[PDB]
Amino acid sequence: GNLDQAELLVTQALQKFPSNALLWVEQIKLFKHGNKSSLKKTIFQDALRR
Amino acid sequence: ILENENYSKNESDELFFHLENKAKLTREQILVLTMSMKTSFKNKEPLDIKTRTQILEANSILENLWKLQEDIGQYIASKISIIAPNVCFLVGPEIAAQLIAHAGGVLEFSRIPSCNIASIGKNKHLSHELHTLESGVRQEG
Amino acid sequence: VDITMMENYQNISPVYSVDPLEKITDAYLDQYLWYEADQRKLFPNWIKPSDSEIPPLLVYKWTQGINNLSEIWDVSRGQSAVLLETTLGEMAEKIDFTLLNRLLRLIVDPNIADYITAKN
Amino acid sequence: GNVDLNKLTEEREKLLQSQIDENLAQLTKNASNPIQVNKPNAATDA
RNA sequence: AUCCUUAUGCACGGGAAAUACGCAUAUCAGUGAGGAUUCGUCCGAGAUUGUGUUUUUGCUGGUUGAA
Repeated sequence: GNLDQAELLVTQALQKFPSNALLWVEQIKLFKHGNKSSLKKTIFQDALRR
Repeated sequence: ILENENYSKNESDELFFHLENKAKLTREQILVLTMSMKTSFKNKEPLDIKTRTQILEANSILENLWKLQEDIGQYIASKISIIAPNVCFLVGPEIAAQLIAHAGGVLEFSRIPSCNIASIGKNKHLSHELHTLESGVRQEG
Repeated sequence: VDITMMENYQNISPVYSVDPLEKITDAYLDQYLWYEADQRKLFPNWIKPSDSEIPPLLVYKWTQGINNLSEIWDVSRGQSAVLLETTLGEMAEKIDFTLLNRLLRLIVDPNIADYITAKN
Repeated sequence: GNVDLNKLTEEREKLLQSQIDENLAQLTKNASNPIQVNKPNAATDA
């Protein structure tokens, strides 16, 4: 059930290794869950950039 | 409304129903809807009765959800003079409720950056609908 | 858009000075649609001014047509020809944009139509 | 010939204080004329 | 000690523009100026007003005429 924790983990991973696509994918998946349902497109863009 | 049938092919109350039954529908909106119908609405009886039933069910559920949301908003408004008093003072209680409800909580609203706040409660920006105002205010909301 | 009014003494108005950058875009659109329309025969034979007829020529053609209908000048049987002219008054000045947009969306790509509407 | 405004003038005379007269809002150009002048002139600085 | 990134200061050199560049006992401005938008959101630093010059500032050289 825990999603905030997951998000935190993802963030940490990004901080450690930014370019890793799997982390980005995970983040995207998390976003898709629909807590934000926003900052979504921007996040995607960021992922693409990285 | 579209589904309703009976006198719907000529004019029920067709263009009457939109303004009254779907209270939101403004003249401009209605005109475009009509245009769309004239062009792209196939008006052959629904692919199956089952499909129609499903759509009806969806409508019922969706409507209920909307009602619930509205109720929640109302509740928030009633409360917000206690919840987010400063915001209310700045704006007005109903407006505050609308904003806050949209956000989530007050915390959520706070987290929202100021430039975004503007375009909360905006009607989905359609390409076809005119926009430029004498105001110069892009957001409305 | 700025509107310097004209100086046709008998009756003035209007000249719309559009922004130079946008103007290019507008110009291109004008060129393209007109080209495209001509290719695809959007506009009937009856609409004027055509690229072919200079207005005096057009007038001449019209006259010829009027003459060259079957038994038009015969009035033995009580025939009545009637040549109704009229100005479609305020045509441009009461084009509703929503309706216009919709109409365009029949004949152009919707994006273009939208753009046109925005510009107007 | 100046008959329509006389009454108004009289009313004004009756009403106003000295203080009020003193504190008239020295008026701003609502139609932002000087800006316009600056702009056009600049554009057509010959 | 060598090499590099950043900013700035001085300068060689090369280029573009001056319709541009200032100035203010002004008014307001990252506690949001001004903008974008696919409408979800995004960018984020000047804007307003006043005003000075602005087919130009400072300096040189030539021919000439003037006579």
